[PDB]
Amino acid sequence: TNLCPFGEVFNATRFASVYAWNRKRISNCVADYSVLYNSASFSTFKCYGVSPTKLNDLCFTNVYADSFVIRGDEVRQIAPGQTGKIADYNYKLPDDFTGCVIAWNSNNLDSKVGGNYNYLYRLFRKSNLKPFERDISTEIYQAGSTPCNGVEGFNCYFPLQSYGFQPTNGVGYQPYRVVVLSFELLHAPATVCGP
Amino acid sequence: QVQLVETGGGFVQPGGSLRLSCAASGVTLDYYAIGWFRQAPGKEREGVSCIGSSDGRTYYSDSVKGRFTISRDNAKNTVYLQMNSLKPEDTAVYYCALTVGTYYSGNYHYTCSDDMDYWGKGTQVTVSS
Ligand SMILES: *[C@@H]1O[C@H](CO)[C@@H](O)[C@H](O)[C@H]1NC(C)=O
Repeated sequence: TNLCPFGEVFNATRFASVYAWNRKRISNCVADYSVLYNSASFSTFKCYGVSPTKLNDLCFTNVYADSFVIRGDEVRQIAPGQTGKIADYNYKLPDDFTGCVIAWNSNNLDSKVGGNYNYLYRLFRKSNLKPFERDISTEIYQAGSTPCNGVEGFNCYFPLQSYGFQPTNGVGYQPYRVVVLSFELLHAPATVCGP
Repeated sequence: QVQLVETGGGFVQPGGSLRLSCAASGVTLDYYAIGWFRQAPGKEREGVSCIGSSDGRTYYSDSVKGRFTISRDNAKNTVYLQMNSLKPEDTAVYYCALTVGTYYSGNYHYTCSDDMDYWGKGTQVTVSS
């Protein structure tokens, strides 16, 4: 109870892009995750570290929600402890990461007949990023050895590019909204529990 | 159901003129970047040129030497490339591929990289003395 703000992140009209995901903090309220677990709107829900029925009994101090939108094939790919193309440049999962992702299809919610979309993600980067790190700089990446004096074009390729989703696209290209819930425990009294 | 076809294969002594035509069918994207990639047996893959369909700006390497002329027929949705001054190192199979554009802060930028979504059956060009 206590008016837990779970109706502001999971179900909202607009979500931020994957490269700049929306970060929210939940604490100081008691919630019942049984209703959320028994929902058919979620495409998949499975992870480690806690049982679905044990969520109410265990008490956690902080909850961090990271909401974004990814492709259909990227939902299965993202997982802790594995190296991937999208996981090495935009979102990295720690080995001891507590929590997991929830993905749902929103093709009807977000679809256009044709054109470029406002969502951006990076294809090239200098190196791997630290886990749970957000990058906002959109500077060009010097792919070629020879410098171009910072001029857009060859050997100074722009990393960010759009999705281009289509309603007629395959199941792997469907727009999937993903929210990552992470449970954080610190040297503070627990604030989130169950009834 | 995007389909790509490449035509214009020809064999002739160095110093002639060559023409390549890329035709795309079933394209559901209003704006896209169309690029030519050449590959030869025994050497890796590298891009030579690619153009955007928003107004027609082009991105090219240092080996163009100004001899590559690229035109975009919007009515037929065709890419026509003409070149002269045949170079022995340019003999390879050419593939034309289109990728989705990039929108950022009201500006149009095209990402023209190695990774590609679609592919088509390119054409072989071999020139030797
Ligand atoms: C928003 O979506 C959630 C599913 O997570 C659902 O429980 C809730 O009723 C929805 N809100 C409205 C106003 O439809």
